[PDB]
Amino acid sequence: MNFSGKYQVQSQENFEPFMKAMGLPEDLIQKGKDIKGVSEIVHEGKKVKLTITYGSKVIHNEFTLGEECELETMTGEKVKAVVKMEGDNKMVTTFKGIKSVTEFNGDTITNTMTLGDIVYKRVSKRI
Ligand SMILES: CCCCCCCC/C=C\CCCCCCCC(=O)O
Ligand SMILES: CCCCCCCC/C=C\CCCCCCCC(=O)O
Repeated sequence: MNFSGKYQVQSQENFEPFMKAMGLPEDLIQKGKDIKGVSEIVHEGKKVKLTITYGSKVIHNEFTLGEECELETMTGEKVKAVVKMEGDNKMVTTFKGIKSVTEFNGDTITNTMTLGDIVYKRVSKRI
């Protein structure tokens, strides 16, 4: 039912603690929080690509469902991660030591990132 779609972020919880625990400068977050990022999901034969645009930068990625693929970080470091779907509105993806759960709906897309007791949730609407 749910396969590929355009979604736009409208709100996020927690910033300062999330970035601090990672390595993102508060300067960049402030500018990004006031800007509604963009999210585009491309579904092509089990191969789903995730695209995120920030201000004037476009980020494109590729991953295979039920298969561990190597993705680069914002620092250029190569990390291994396995993304798998659980079915309807439920998908389980874990990398290194962080738990990421994304709920897939035919109208809204929510992402859950937990690191160091920090809760990061992205709310996006269908467009
Ligand atoms: C898979 C890689 C995803 C990691 C990136 C997500 C973190 C977002 C970090 C910064 C977003 C803000 C960047 C926007 C460009 C700033 C504009 C400027 O250059 O002045
Ligand atoms: C925002 C990109 C950075 C993600 C960091 C985790 C690394 C895994 C990368 C790709 C596999 C994840 C794909 C499943 C989550 C989709 C979330 C969404 O639909 O908005």
